[PDB]
Amino acid sequence: RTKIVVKVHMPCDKSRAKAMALAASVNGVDVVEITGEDKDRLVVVGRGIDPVRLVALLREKCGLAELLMVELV
Amino acid sequence: RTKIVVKVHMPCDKSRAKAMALAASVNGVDVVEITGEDKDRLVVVGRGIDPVRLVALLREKCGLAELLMVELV
Amino acid sequence: RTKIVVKVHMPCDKSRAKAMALAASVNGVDVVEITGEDKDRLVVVGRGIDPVRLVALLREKCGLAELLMVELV
Amino acid sequence: RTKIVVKVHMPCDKSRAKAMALAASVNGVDVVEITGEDKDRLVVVGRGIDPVRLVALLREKCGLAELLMVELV
Amino acid sequence: RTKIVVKVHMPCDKSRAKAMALAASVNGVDVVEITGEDKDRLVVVGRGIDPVRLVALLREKCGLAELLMVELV
Amino acid sequence: RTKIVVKVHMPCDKSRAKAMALAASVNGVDVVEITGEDKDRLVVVGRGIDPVRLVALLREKCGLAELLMVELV
Amino acid sequence: RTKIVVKVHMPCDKSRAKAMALAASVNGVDVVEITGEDKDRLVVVGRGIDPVRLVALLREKCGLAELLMVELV
Amino acid sequence: RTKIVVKVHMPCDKSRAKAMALAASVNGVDVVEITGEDKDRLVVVGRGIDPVRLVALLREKCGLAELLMVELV
Amino acid sequence: RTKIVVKVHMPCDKSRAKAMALAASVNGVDVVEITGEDKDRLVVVGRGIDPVRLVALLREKCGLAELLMVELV
Amino acid sequence: RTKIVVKVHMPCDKSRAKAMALAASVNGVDVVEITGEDKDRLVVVGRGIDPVRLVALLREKCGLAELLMVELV
Amino acid sequence: RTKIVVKVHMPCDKSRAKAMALAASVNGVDVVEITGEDKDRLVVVGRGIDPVRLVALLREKCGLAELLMVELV
Amino acid sequence: RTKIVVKVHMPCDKSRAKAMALAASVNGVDVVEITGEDKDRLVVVGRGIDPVRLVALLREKCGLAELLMVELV
Amino acid sequence: RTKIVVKVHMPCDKSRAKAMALAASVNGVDVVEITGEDKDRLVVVGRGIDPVRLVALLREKCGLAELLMVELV
Repeated sequence: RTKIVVKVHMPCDKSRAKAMALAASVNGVDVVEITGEDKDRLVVVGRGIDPVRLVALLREKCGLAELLMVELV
Repeated sequence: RTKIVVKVHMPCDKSRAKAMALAASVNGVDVVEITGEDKDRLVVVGRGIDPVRLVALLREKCGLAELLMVELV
Repeated sequence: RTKIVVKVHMPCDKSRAKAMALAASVNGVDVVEITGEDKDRLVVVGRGIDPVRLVALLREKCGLAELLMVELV
Repeated sequence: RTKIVVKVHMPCDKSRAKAMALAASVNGVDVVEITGEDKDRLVVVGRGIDPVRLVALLREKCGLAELLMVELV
Repeated sequence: RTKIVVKVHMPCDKSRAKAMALAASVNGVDVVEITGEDKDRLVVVGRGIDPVRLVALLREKCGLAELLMVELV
Repeated sequence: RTKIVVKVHMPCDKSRAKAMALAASVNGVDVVEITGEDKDRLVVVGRGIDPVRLVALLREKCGLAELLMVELV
Repeated sequence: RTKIVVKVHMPCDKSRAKAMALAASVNGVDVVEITGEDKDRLVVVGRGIDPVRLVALLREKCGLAELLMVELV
Repeated sequence: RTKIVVKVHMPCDKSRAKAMALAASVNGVDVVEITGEDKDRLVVVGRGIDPVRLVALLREKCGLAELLMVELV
Repeated sequence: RTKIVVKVHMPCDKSRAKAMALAASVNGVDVVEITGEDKDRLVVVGRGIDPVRLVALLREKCGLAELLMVELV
Repeated sequence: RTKIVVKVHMPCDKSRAKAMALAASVNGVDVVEITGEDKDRLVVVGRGIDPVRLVALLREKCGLAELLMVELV
Repeated sequence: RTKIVVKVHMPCDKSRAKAMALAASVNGVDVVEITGEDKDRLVVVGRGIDPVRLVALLREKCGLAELLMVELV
Repeated sequence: RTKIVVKVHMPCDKSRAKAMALAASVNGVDVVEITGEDKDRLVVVGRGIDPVRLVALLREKCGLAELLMVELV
Repeated sequence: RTKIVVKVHMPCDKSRAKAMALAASVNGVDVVEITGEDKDRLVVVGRGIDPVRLVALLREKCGLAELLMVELV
């Protein structure tokens, strides 16, 4: 199990649901949550997640997406 | 902000992803989580979520779902 | 069976007993307890107990009651 | 706080509810519970309860009452 | 110097606040307090109050209302 | 003779057993099987099977179930 | 997995259902079937089946049971 | 004399002849018959018949034998 | 179904059992019996029995067999 | 569940009551009955009855008894 | 000969044998039986039985007992 | 809904009136009626009657009383 | 001279005669009598009576018998 933290631009709600649903759609993901002072940290925890192709999908479908953390549990 | 626990028929991983992404796509949802020894408990946390509509939508796309818990956070 | 948590403003023993005896008179109720570091959580467990009706009746008789949780056991 | 168990004649639901509401009505009571295999064991937990007047109050309003356990926790 | 007690149908805190504010709006009332074991009684004190208009407005805007007492102080 | 396929939330082996035995205990049933990649398809073959009754029994003593197919052999 | 064939005295539908439900109730069983020109051979397939325990259960509740074959698949 | 009934699985007639000829081979036996709507009841009457020994003989050579009755005539 | 009576020379235990086990051995027989004042009458009832064949093989294995009665029941 | 018929010396009705109450007091016994033209046949039906211990007990308190029949139901 | 049906609280085996041995001990009783879906119908058949003193004795030592039927044969 | 017939010793009209009045007083009695060739039977009809206390009362206050019939309508 | 009393299971007149004639057939016996409220006591009085042999004779040809008394006259 891995923990991924992505800084994403998600000003409103329809866009924060957009990022959340896209990360949730990756097989193996068992936790998705938005955290941080500025509602800017998408954290994805699961198994068999490729952090690279996940952040690529975020950038293609949302906006800027920087990968801040990839850690084991 | 309320927390909702739904028992959902999601026996594999493409089906867990589809329930996670469905819950995630609801505006105001902040946390979607897979839990339970049998991995059939969808935990959903967020603002102004309608648990009845949520469970009906899970029922539509996953075929079988049952509300277990609604809690004010 | 079902577990229901109501937050009730019951600062002294008489208001505590009023809320607890009231919930205990509801047919189908097999557990009542006051919990929480603030001693403000009324826990009611039983069969066929309607959450809305119980809060309504806490509001009619004692006042200062808020539904916190409803959970299948 | 202490724990008290009284075997009470409680055949139906009007009878459980008045036994339970009676115990819940005494000051200091934290927990009231209907236990046992035949639903005759009224568990009462709380502070400063005199088991003697409580069973006396139960005999006086719910028929035969049998003090079976009092113990500190 | 007249004191008025009205039994009102107000079985929740929202309802109790509404009946109290309406009572305090009528000409001549100095003080509105709520009383009664189940918080179903307004006490209204003042000079030059018409209790007929007071109770009739509570009936129109807040449901059922019964004038229990009109007495000097 | 008739074949029926029911999707059933039977995530573990104990609940698969109870779905199997429920179907098996219907008089006339010649075949009960757990099929499907996700081991969630109960197939029943026999004489005088009532599909609606059987799903209802499955719901009642198994939780969630959905009729997928009724076929005459 | 393992296939088991047991000869069982089950001359009517109620005793066919009895033996069939009995085998179905064994954890790990995914196939139960009545075969044979004489309708007296029940086929049990699944995982972790203890043949002695199964046949002894059939005999203890149906009177007559005789293990014919144990076959790996 | 003594009458013994054994339930025997004898679906065809080589198995019926085999059980019935073997019970007849027992010295002391002056009646054997196959009775029952299921034709599964081997009845044997005679003098000095040991029921335990006869059923053991049936189990050794035929299999699928169960003692149903022993009565003095 | 048909009834046959044969006078057989069967003086001792072994000879009765041999006679009766051979009649019991014929397919279709469902009762065999030794009646008669002096032990000598072998009663055989069943379906599709040929009396001449039966007596023939009795004479071959027990010496002297006389056919006394053939009757439909 | 077995049925047991015992011949018991119970010539009057104080002694029939003695035998019937002793059979009745055996755990698992659900039918006791006086039968026979001479009213000396005690019929006992139930679960886990030991016929020999039962006859021995009848013999101890009624003086004479003899086992006549043991039958599976 | 009269038939008597008493509803008796006899949840375990020791308790059903206590009631039965008490009814069997009544002179003139020739049948005692437990029936009903819930095994709570004590059936007593015999001669010169007073149902009143019988149900009184039942209540005196086996909880409560309700006389459901007195009828002739 | 039950009908009770009591043979009562009441050999004159004063006695007949007394026993009927007594029967009409006990709980659950709706109708009392005198019958029999010699006007010696009570017919008592009602719901929730204890026949034991009824016949015991007649025994205590009006002499001999035999419960001939307890039966539903 | 000696007197012997035997309890015999002789529930009809046919078997009382068999017991009587048996005791009478013993050389040296000059009194045989059926005594007792329940007519089950055989009294034998005479010379050279073997009590054990007589009871053995009674059992062998009368069924059940129990020696009650042996007295020298």
